[PDB]
Amino acid sequence: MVSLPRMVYPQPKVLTPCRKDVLVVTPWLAPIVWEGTFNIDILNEQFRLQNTTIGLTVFAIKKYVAFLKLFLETAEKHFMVGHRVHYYVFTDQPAAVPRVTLGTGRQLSVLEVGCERRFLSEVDYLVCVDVDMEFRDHVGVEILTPLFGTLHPSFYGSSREAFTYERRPQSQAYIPKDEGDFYYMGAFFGGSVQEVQRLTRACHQAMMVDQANGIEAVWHDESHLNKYLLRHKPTKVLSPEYLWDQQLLGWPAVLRKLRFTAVP
Ligand SMILES: CCCCCCO[C@@H]1O[C@H](CO)[C@H](O)C[C@H]1O[C@@H]1O[C@@H](C)[C@@H](O)[C@@H](O)[C@@H]1O
Ligand SMILES: [Hg+2]
Ligand SMILES: [Hg+2]
Ligand SMILES: [Hg+2]
Ligand SMILES: [Hg+2]
Repeated sequence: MVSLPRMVYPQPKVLTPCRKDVLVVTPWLAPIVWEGTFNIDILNEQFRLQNTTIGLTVFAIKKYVAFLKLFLETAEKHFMVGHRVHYYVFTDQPAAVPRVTLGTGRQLSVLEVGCERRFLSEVDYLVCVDVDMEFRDHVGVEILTPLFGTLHPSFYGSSREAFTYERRPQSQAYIPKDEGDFYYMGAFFGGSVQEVQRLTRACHQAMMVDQANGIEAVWHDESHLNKYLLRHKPTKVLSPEYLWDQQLLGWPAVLRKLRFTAVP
């Protein structure tokens, strides 16, 4: 909206590819976010000028409440630093949530589980992740867009036939062998509040239909997420830098940074 201020940075090079080892744009022209493709200073300016507020939702039930301290502490160091952040921790153990010190402009709300209209008035974007993870490097506004999915670390180099999509036609999450762009992991997705609510409503309804027909998608929520993103292309796709498991997969040359990883 408002004009950007004067900024001094390296001129983009039209005749020099960002990466010669990976795909940086999808066939529907959505950027695939890898280190080396973006200038965070320009993006920070764009989103700060709009006073962007990002909501980060996480579910911590039962023994998973134990992962909250590390999750929140590292998010404080690497997640959307400089921007307004609102953490939403859904848990069955409110008193078990650790008291983590937050930077200015950042807040945390504990919601006990046993209205979505709130999200629409409190944040601009919603980022939904799993709690048994830790941030190890920058995860910022470069990911914000109407709707985004993240490439699963175990399948980014696999052919669609190898993807573990739901293959039974009796399921609403069904995807045949000749269809599919990527295999997105259910542990990291998001977008505008509106698009995220549309996705969750669609998946919830599809799961109810499957339940009524006596069938459960092979990878549950993740299977439905993949079916949804197949039919509603994400406006940005995050590379595996954003969802990794170093103990299981190491640190391949294709990853210049490991930003958000599984906790052993
Ligand atoms: C030692 C076990 C290897 C699992 C590799 C494949 O990852 C799994 O993929 C399915 C869908 O096919 C689903 O997404 C769960 C996922 O496993 C989780 O994520 C991987 C990356 C590891 O961190 C596992 O420990 C997780 O359980
Ligand atoms: Hg570049
Ligand atoms: Hg969410
Ligand atoms: Hg769905
Ligand atoms: Hg979903």
